[PDB]
Amino acid sequence: AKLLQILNVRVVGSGERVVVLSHGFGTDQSAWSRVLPYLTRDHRVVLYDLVCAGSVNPDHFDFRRYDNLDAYVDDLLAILDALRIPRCAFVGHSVSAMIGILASIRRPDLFAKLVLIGASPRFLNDSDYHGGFELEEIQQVFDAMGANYSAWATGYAPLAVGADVPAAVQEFSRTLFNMRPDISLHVCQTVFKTDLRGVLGMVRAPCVVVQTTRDVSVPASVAAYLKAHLGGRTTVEFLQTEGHLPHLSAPSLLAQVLRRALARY
Repeated sequence: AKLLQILNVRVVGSGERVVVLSHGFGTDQSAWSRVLPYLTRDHRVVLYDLVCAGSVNPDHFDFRRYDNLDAYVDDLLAILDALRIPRCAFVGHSVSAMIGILASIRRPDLFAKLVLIGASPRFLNDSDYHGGFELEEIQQVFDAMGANYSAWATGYAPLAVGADVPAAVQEFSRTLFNMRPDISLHVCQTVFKTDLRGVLGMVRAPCVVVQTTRDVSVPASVAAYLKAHLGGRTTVEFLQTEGHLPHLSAPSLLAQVLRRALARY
């Protein structure tokens, strides 16, 4: 109830098919603005901001509590329980794909289908596992975020967008610059400590994994890994463009995939 206000929860559209849109690091729910009109004639859509979003009052960010992703899952579940929603599809970008996987295991009754964008179960490399990052690399990232957050964000935004789409770079930069730098660092530390590989088989919901042709944070082999290990009926759907943020850089193309994936569940 209190969360509904604090996390800027909005319910738009209408339908018996309920869809939750959950954003990634460095954005807020406004990242969904261009795909949203493709969904609301057909679906009741629930949008909210993660507690770490710059659009949320940062004095709500309890560093102790949000030490791991279970606390973010708690928020999501509390929002849906407050709205009295018994069943939904969930679309999660980046860290929200991890949140969605965890939430679908905690409450399989509630999650009829997952759509995972910019998604990985583990960003750090391991033996025989290509996550895309090494420890020394993320250590330098963490130092850059502390030493000069604004310069770090300025350099990261075009790499995340990938394609040369200046409006998307400007928009992603806007919301990165809006995050409090200590909260940004903390979220990044939490995500890089997360490893969901062992629990993927506990997911029972059908899942669509969205793969773009290059993602700076998600190697091409990760989608096949998710398809091989997720416990529900899983497909990989391919976008014919690149980037980590296709909802910003190619929203009309992404919307095609979302309309198909959210048709029946």
